[PDB]
Amino acid sequence: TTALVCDNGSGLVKAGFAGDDAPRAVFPSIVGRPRHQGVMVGMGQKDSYVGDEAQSKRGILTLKYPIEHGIITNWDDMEKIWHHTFYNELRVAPEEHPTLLTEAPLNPKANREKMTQIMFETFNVPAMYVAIQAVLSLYASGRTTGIVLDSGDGVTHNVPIYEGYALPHAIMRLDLAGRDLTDYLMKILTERGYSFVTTAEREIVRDIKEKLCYVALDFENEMATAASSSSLEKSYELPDGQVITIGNERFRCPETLFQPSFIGMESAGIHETTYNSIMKCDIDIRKDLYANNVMSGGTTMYPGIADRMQKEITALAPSTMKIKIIAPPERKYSVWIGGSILASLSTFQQMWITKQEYDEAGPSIVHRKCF
Amino acid sequence: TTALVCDNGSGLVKAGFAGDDAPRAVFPSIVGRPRHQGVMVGMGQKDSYVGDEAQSKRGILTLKYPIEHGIITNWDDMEKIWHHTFYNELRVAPEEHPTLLTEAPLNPKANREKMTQIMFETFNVPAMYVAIQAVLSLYASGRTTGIVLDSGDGVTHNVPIYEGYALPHAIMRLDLAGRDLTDYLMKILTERGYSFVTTAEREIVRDIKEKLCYVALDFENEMATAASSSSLEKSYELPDGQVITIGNERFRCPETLFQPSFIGMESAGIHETTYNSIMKCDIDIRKDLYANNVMSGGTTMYPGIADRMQKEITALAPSTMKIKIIAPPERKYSVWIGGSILASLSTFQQMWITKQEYDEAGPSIVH
Amino acid sequence: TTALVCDNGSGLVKAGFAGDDAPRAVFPSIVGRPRHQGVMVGMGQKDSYVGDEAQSKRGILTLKYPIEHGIITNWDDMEKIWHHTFYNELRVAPEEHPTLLTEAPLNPKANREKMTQIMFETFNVPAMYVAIQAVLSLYASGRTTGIVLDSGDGVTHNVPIYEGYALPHAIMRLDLAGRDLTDYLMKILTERGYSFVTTAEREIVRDIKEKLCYVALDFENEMATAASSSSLEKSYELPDGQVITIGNERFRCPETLFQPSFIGMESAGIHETTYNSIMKCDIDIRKDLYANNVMSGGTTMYPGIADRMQKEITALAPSTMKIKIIAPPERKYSVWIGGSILASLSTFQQMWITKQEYDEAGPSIVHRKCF
Ligand SMILES: Nc1ncnc2c1ncn2[C@@H]1O[C@H](COP(=O)(O)OP(=O)(O)O)[C@@H](O)[C@H]1O
Ligand SMILES: Nc1ncnc2c1ncn2[C@@H]1O[C@H](COP(=O)(O)OP(=O)(O)O)[C@@H](O)[C@H]1O
Ligand SMILES: Nc1ncnc2c1ncn2[C@@H]1O[C@H](COP(=O)(O)OP(=O)(O)O)[C@@H](O)[C@H]1O
Ligand SMILES: [Mg+2]
Ligand SMILES: [Mg+2]
Ligand SMILES: [Mg+2]
Repeated sequence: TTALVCDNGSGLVKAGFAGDDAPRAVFPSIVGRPRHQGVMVGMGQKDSYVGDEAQSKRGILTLKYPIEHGIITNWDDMEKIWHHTFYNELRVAPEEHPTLLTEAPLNPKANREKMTQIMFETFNVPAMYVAIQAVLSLYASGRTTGIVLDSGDGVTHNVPIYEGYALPHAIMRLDLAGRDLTDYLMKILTERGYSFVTTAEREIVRDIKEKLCYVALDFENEMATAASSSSLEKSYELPDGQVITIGNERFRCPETLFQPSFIGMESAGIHETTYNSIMKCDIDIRKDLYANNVMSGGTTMYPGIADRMQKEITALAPSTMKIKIIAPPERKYSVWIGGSILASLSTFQQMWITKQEYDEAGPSIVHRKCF
Repeated sequence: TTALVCDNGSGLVKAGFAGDDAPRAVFPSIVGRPRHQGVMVGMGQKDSYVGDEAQSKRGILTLKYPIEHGIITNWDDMEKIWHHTFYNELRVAPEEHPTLLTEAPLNPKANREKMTQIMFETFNVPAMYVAIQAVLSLYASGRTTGIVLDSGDGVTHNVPIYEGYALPHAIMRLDLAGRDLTDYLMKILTERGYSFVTTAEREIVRDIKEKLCYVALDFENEMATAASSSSLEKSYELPDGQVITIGNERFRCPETLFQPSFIGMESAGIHETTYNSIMKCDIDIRKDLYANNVMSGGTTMYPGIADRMQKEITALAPSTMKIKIIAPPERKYSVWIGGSILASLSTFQQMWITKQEYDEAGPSIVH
Repeated sequence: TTALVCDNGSGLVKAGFAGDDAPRAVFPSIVGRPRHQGVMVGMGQKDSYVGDEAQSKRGILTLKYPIEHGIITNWDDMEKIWHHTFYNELRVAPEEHPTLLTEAPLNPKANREKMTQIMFETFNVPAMYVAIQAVLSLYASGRTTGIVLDSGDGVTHNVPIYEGYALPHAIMRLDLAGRDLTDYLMKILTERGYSFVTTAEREIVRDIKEKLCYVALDFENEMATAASSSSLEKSYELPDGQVITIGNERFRCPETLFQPSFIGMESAGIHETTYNSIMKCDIDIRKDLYANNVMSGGTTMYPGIADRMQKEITALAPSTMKIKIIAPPERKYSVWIGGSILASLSTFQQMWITKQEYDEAGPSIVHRKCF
């Protein structure tokens, strides 16, 4: 009847119906199991917790992430998360609505093939389609020309599009994302005597990073200010009542996006990646790409990131070139909004991979481009 | 037919049937024998007395305790006490009702193995189970999350439980308990000229401690008040008519719980032990543990103990943390009530260690 | 004149002069005070005992450890231990010899800053340097390439080095060490009816663990053998004449190193940690790291630990990979030997942080990388 849009990013599930203005079920992509000693199921105890269930009881659970760097690694956990999303979060029968899914570019084919097999055999979904997140972000922005930088928990990628035409040769992908930033913050916090080693402690540190971290305009001058002044100090209260104080870490943690060498990787910065992606396109396209820079995803929600990137790109680009950074207040749900818009389109109704098409063509039909 | 619940704490036996609201037989765990000269059994004299029998005739008997620090040391006395409980206190045949027993954590395995062997060979009990006292106390409280401090005659232990899941790494055990407090009171009473050296005198001093001792909110200020004023004096009448007067001893005797160094032990206080047990759990659990502090046992019946411990834990805990101490008026029988509740549950009927299971698996099935 | 090398591990002090073949003063890092009732110092009684002084009189003392998990917590005790080491163990004036110190990686900066402040103000040491223990262990081994696992009383850490270049991103640290093993043995011994609750009893249990514990090649089969046979029983005599018998505890106590869940921690085993550290390095380095596995420290002195770890790593590693475990007979003093070798080098004489450098640059000079 009504198509379902479900964005399966790493660490967060956003699902809803096509035509809606926002996803109606948002919860972490985690599975938790008891860790102290064996659970004896002859009586009233459970062994698995999904989403907010694991978050509420994380003090006695070990938390899983089924998706690593945009690749699903634990498929039983994926099936259980899908079942929970389908029967409790949305409490709707899958067999009567087509489902639209999202994936990162340059992923292995086996991931898409397994997703389609599960979506057609375990659940008898009438039809499905897997799209690229950057295209949906551009759809949500309402533009047809621009280069989109999407950064989440596992993957940061750049996709330039010019007036409805993609540029597959200039698509770049980076493995640095929010999870690596959380790990770096956990490592750095040991300098002040704060130790976080468990998965629940990792969730606490992720909350701290979301709440207190920000992007500095100039890193060295900001570091000098933090070394000579204490105006940058912030306080945070732990769940058990302890209070910790954080200083230059607040802007040191997100600095890894522009300086990947902080965690030992040889890659370039996100601004450098965007400039290299733009330079790989034809010379008659670069001006429009400079004029339309779009970010989306949770990792782009740091305060001051847009100004910093505009400064960096202006430094890289020629002086006569005109540049903005487009950072809407709802960058978090841009992929889902674009997916809903696309699923609501009449021209997309021919793109669905139905039951008989998959049954006859086989698994190879996933990489088809109908358009 | 109906399961039997029997809490074998040190110095007190509480037994009854599952589903009942209170134990129906409560008596001291003591065995007494004549002490003056040899009992010649050719005619009408007895040599052993159990429970209230020894208490009534303690003036001509030497009293035993078969259980020391939660460990059974004299097994023949244990068998005789079990036989008396089974045939005179409850006057019921053991071979037709399953029996639920209790034990302190971190006990030797041989104790449980010997208990099971006696409960299966000497008495042909159809099935049995040995549980932890703190879990039964939490069952009686009706909660699934909390940390329980149980203090009796021999053992004080802490067991934190979060929503039906135990935390074995944070279980702490202390050997300071009511018997040590009685010994300390007996030692301290010599300052005023009162001498108690026999077992019956020890029982008298235990009665005095139960009747007159209390926990002070602030020890030094209370001591200053007792030194400068006589409003804290109390009078007690001995069985032979002598009257004794006791002063600061009334709050000095239970102070050993918070200050173990009074009797020469290196351990920390009960509040310090509880705080250390809470700090050993995961950070996402500590708030609920702070909100649910439960005491049970006879040694927690001193007036003012709950306020003192709440003050101490509030001093130890952060200011934003919310704390109560849960001290029901019937903390004495919490373990037995929880055992009865558990034995009445339908999900517990699969937990019984039956005749053939023990006969085949062997002694290792107890754990 | 001659540089001093002092390895301040938890629970043991090893000090000596550079160029020597072994440390000349080895004693526990403990401070003892009387515990029964107040010491009245108007006449001939003492209140503090250091090292073997506390060990000989531990029956009337409560013993301190100033260092917890490689972090100094009681600084007055640290000053007294340093003074004893400097004036009675070595009976040498500090103000004429430079001192080389050791520290665990990923420690708080305040620890090093306080150590330097005490070493420069309380004692007027001409110069000092703080090194990493794993680097000194590799120096003692004589190699330039390899991954070192150092386990002591408080900290177990892994540091991979390839031909003189460190890999800071692959350094891992674990808090499980010998003290936790002693606590676990004390807890487990209650099953047989043996109770140890005081600090002196803890020292006795530590001696028992050092004397009778060993690492089993296969845990379950060894447990079955111990359950079905009594050939694994051992006898130990207490100081007061009591004799105790210990069975499967002898290999259950050190099993916590490979199974941290025995004490309720979520961490992986030491073999798993080493494999994860190796896998984090570049693919062209892993073969040499597999070929050079070095242990050092007291906690690596259990019999059969090297064979067990080689078996585990061979199980984890591919079949074509070549692996040894390097376990010299003197793993206990490897850090001190490497420190002496480094202090004897001519290229290290430029690394000393002298009086005026610290007076001018300030406390921030401790983390400098001169090299
Ligand atoms: N306000 C914020 N500040 C910093 N980081 C954020 C913020 N909100 C979300 N994040 C980070 O974004 C990451 C991923 O979120 P998102 O990209 O929206 O979903 P997904 O990656 O699952 O598609 C999270 O790991 C989170 O740490
Ligand atoms: N009102 C009271 N005040 C102080 N102490 C008490 C009181 N009632 C009981 N006790 C002490 O509690 C101790 C043990 O009682 P309890 O814990 O109920 O049984 P058990 O230890 O046998 O399981 C006794 O030694 C007694 O001295
Ligand atoms: N032969 C041995 N067997 C088992 N453990 C040992 C042995 N020798 C020393 N240890 C343990 O090693 C721990 C720390 O020793 P070490 O690492 O040499 O010094 P430090 O940790 O002070 O630098 C001690 O707690 C001790 O229990
Ligand atoms: Mg996303
Ligand atoms: Mg009791
Ligand atoms: Mg060491």
